[PDB]
Amino acid sequence: GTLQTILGGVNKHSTSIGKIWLTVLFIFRIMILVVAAKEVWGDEQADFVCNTLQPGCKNVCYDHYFPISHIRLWALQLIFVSTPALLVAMHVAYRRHEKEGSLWWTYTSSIFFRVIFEAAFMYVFYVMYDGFSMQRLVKCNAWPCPNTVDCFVSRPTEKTVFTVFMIAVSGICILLNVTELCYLLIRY
Amino acid sequence: GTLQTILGGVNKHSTSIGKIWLTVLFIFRIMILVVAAKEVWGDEQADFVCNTLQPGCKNVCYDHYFPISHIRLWALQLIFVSTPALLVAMHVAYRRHEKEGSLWWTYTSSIFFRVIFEAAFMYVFYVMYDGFSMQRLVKCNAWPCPNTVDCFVSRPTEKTVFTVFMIAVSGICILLNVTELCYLLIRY
Amino acid sequence: GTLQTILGGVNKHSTSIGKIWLTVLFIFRIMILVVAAKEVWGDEQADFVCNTLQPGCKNVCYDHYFPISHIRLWALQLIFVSTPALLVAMHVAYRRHEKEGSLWWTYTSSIFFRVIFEAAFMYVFYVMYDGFSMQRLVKCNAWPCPNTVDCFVSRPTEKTVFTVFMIAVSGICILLNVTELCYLLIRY
Amino acid sequence: GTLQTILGGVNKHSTSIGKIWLTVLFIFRIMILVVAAKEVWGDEQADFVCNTLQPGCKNVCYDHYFPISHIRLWALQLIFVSTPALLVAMHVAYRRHEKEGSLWWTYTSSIFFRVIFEAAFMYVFYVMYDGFSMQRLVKCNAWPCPNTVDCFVSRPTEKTVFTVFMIAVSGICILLNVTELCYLLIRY
Amino acid sequence: GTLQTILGGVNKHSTSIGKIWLTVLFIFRIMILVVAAKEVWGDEQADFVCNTLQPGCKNVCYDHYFPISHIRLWALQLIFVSTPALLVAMHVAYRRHEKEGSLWWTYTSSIFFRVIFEAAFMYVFYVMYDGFSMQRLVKCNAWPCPNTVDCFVSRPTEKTVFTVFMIAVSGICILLNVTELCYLLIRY
Amino acid sequence: GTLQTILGGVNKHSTSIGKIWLTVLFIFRIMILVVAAKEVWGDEQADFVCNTLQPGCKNVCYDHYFPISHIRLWALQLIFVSTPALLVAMHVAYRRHEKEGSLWWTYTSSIFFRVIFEAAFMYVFYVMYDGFSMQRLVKCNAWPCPNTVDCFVSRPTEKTVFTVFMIAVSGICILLNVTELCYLLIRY
Repeated sequence: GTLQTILGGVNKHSTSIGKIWLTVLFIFRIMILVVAAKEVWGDEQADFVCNTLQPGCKNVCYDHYFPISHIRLWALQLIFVSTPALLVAMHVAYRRHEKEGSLWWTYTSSIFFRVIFEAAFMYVFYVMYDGFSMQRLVKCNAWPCPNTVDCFVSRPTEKTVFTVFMIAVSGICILLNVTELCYLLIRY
Repeated sequence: GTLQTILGGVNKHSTSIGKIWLTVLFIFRIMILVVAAKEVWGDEQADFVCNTLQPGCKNVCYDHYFPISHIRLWALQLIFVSTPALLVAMHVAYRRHEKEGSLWWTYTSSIFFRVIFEAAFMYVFYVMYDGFSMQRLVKCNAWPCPNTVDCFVSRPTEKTVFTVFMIAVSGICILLNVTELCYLLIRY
Repeated sequence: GTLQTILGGVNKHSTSIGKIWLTVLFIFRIMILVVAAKEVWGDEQADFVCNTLQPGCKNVCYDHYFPISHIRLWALQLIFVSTPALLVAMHVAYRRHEKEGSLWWTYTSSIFFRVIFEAAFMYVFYVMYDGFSMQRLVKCNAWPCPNTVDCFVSRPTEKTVFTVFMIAVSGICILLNVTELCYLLIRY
Repeated sequence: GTLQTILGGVNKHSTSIGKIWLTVLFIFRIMILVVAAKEVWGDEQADFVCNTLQPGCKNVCYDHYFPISHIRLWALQLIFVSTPALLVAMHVAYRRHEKEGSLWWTYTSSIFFRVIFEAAFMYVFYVMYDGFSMQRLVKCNAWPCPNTVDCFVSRPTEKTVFTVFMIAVSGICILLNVTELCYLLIRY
Repeated sequence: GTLQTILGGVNKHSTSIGKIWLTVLFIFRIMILVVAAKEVWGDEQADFVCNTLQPGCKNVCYDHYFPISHIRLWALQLIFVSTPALLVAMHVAYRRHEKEGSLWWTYTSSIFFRVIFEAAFMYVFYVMYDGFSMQRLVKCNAWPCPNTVDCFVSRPTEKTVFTVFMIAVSGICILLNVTELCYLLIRY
Repeated sequence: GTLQTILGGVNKHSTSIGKIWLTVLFIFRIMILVVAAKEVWGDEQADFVCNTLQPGCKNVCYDHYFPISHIRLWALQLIFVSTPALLVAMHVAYRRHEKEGSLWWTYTSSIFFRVIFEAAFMYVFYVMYDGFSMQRLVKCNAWPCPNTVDCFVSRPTEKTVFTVFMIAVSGICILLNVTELCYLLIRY
C-alpha cells in the first residue's frame, strides 16, 4: 500500500549502495517475515508437548526455553534498523520546510546506528538460543516439573531453515553498511 | 494507509521536538503494540492453567489477577494521548475555515494533558500489577476455589519484556513533553 | 481509509460543537469498540462454564442471560446515531445538484433523532442487564437444567470497565446535543 | 474503500427516494450484516449440541433444520437486489461512450426486479424456517438418529433479534420501491 | 479496490454482450465465491465424522471422496476464464505503446478459450462428484478402514444449493459466449 | 492494490515475451498460491495423525517428512525470481535520476538469474520430496517413536494436484526465459 510509496521517497535520497542494495535486502527481510515465517511459529506453544502429568509444567518449560519468540525478535530488529532512516526523512523534510555538514553528519551517524542495532540483535540470537539450530528435544527441570521432563518442539527443522536465512541476510546488510562507511571515509 | 497521511498534517504543525521525536516515539509504540505485542497476549486465558477440579475456579482466578489485560490498557493509553493532538488539528482547521495567544494557549494545554494521561496510565500499571514483572505462579483463593489453588500464567517472560519496553518508551515521552514545556516557559 | 475522508465532508458542514466535539466523541467510541472492546467479547460463549452434566444446559443459560451481546448493542447504536448525519449529507448534496428554513428544519431534526436514539439504547442497556456491572456468577433454572445451575461468566471485570466507558461517553454526547439544541433555541 | 465511491456515482443518477432513502437502507442492511450479524452465526454448528451418543446424528440434524444459513440467505439477497442497479450504471456508461424512453424503460424495469427479488427472498425465509422466531429446542428423527433426539440451538434469541431487524428493513424497502413505481405511474 | 478499476478498462474495450452481461456474471460468480460460499466449506474436514475407532481412517476417507474441494475447483475456473481477457488487455496496451485483423483474431480466439475452459471445468465437476448433489452419507472401504465405514458429510444441503448456483451461472456464461461467436460469424 | 500499479511500470519496460507472457505467468502463480493453495496446507500438522501412544512421536515424524512446507518453498521461489526484476527497476530509475550496453548487460544478466533460481527450487522439490506425488501413508522410526509408526497425511491428493500445477507453470517459465535468451543471442 503506502509503504512502498514511503520507501520511494527515501529511495530518492541515498547513495549508490543505499538506494538499491540496502533497500532491497530490507524489503527482502520483511517479505520473508510476513508472508512465510510468521505462520511457521503460529503453533509454537499449542504443539509444544511434554511427557508429564504435572499441571503447569508445560507452561514453565516453554517459557524457560523460549523467553522471547524468534519472530518477535526479528520484528523488533526491523523496527530498530528502520527508525534512523525514518528520522533522516523527517529531519530533511523539516529542513526543507524552513528553507553539507548538517546532512553529512546525520547520514553518517544514521548508518552507524544501523550497524550497532544489526550486530546487537545478532548477538542476542546467539547467546539466548545457543547457536542457530533448534533441537527436537529439550530437557526441563524447572519447578513444578518433577525431576527432569522431556518436551518436544514443534517444527524444529523449518524454524532452523528460516533462522539461517534471516541471520545470513542480516550479516550481508552489515557488510553493505560497512562498505558505505568506507566510501564516506576515503572521501575525507 | 491514511494514518500516515493524517500524521503528515500534524507533523507540519508542531515544534522542534514535537515534529520529530514525539511523533516517532508515538509511531514506535503503535508498531510494537500492533505487529508484535498483540499476539503475545492472544492465548492469555486459553493457556491459563489451574491445578484443580473445581468448575469455574479458572474463570474467577484469571479475572482476579488480570482485571484488564495489558494490551487493552496500552490501547486506551495511546487513544488518550492522541486526542489532544486531534483536537488541535480540527481546532486549527476550523479557525482556518473562518478566516498568537489563541493557538499558544491551546498548544500549551495540549502538551499538558499528554503528560497527565501518560503519568496516570503509568501509575495504574504499577498499582494494579504490583511492579512490571509478571510471575509464573499465582495463588488464588477466591470463591469457588477450595482453599488456595495454584494457577500458571502463559508466557510470563515475553510479557515482561514487552512491558518493560512500553514503560521505558512512555517514560521517555514524558521527558520530551516536559522539555517542550520548559522551552515554552523560558520564552515567557 | 475512506471513512475519515467521508467524515471530513460532514466536518465542513456543522456548527461549533458539532464540527469538533461531537465528531471526536463519535470517532472515540468507534476506536474503543473496534481496536479494544471487540476482542474482550471474543470468547463470551466459549469460556462460559456451567457446573452440570446436562446436555444443552450451557446453551440455554447463556442465551437466557445474554439475549444480545454488549458489542452488538453498541454496533447497532453507532449505526443509528450516524444515519441522520448521513441523510443530511446526501440531502444537501442533492440540493446542491438541483441548484434557510429547509436546511434549518433538517439540521434541527437531525440532532433531535440522535438524542432519541442515544437515550433509547442507554435505556435498553439498563433494563436488559440490570445495571452496568457484570457478575461473576449467574444462577440458571431454565429447562433442561435440573433445579438451579451455577454458571460462570468470562472476563466480567474487563467487560464492566468497557461498559462504564461506553455509557459515560454516550451520556456526554447527549449533553453536547442538548446544548446545541439550546443554542438553536435561543436564536429563535 | 472504493464501494462508497462507486455508490456515489449511482447516487448522482436516481430519483428523490432512490437517491437517498433506498441507498441509505441498502447501506444500512450491509452494515448490520457485516459488522454485527456475521459473528452471531459464527459458531452455529460448533455449538449445536445433541443429547445422543450416535455418531453422525449431529451432522444430519443440523443439516436438516438449517439447509442454508440465515447469513448466507441475506448475502444472496443483497447481491440480487444490487445487480439491477449495477446493470443500469454500465448500460448508461456504455450509452455515454457511444454518444428518454431508453433510460425510462430500463429504470422502470430496474425497480421492478428489485421488488420481485426482495419479495422472493422474504417468502423463502418464511416457508423454510416457519416464521421469524428461532427455537431453543429442535426434535430430530432423521437417520441415523435413534428414535427422536433433542438438539439445542446456539444463541436463538440474538438470532431472532437480527432476523426481525433484517425482515423489517426489507419490508420498508419494498414500500419505498412501490411508491417510486406510483410516482412514475401517475406521470404516464 | 483496484480490481474494479482494472475491470473498468476491459469494460471500455469489448462488444455489446461482452461489455455488460459477461462482465456482470463474472463479478456475480466472484461475489458468491468470496462473500458466501468460501465459509460453507470452512469445516469440510473438521466436521467430517466417521463411525470407527481405526486411526487414520478419517483422513483416507475424506481424501478419497473429496480429491479436490469444490471451492478450489471454482477458484481455478475463474482464474482460467479471466486470463484470456488479461492477455488481450496487455496485448492491446503493448500495441498502443508501439504505435483490424490483428485485434479481430485475438478477440475471436479470446472468447474461444473461455468456452473451452468453462466447459472443461463443468465436465470435471460432473465426473468427479457424480452429479451436482452432495450426499449425507458416504461408505468408505479404503485401507486402513476395516470392512466398510460410514462417514458423514458436513452441511451437504447448503453445499448442494451453492453448487447448483455456480453450475447454472456457468452454463449461462457459455450461452452468452456462443451468441457472441455467432454475431462475429454472421459478420464474415 | 499497489502491486498491479508497480507491475505496470515494469510492464512498460521489457521485451515481447517479457512484457506479456512472463508477467502473466508470474501473476498466475501468485494467484494460485494466495487464493487457492494457501488453505490446502492450513491443517498440515493439525490433521497429521499417527497410530501411537508415544508422546512427541507426532512432532518428530511430521518434522522428519516435511522439513519445509510446500507453500513456504513456493513463497521463497517467487521472491527470488522477482528480485532481479526489482533491481533493474530501481537501477533504471537511478540512471534516469542522474541523467545501450549498460542496460543490455543488466537485462541479460537479469533473465540469467531467473533461470538459475527457477531451476534450483525445482531441483530442491524433487530431491527433498522424492517426486511430485504425496503419499497417504508415511512410516516413521525416528526417536522417540517405538519401532516403526504409521502416520497419515492430510489431503494428499489435493496437495498433489497443486504441486503438479506449480511445477508445470515453473517449467514453462524456464522455457520462456530461454527463448528470450536466444532472441538476444542471435542479435549479437
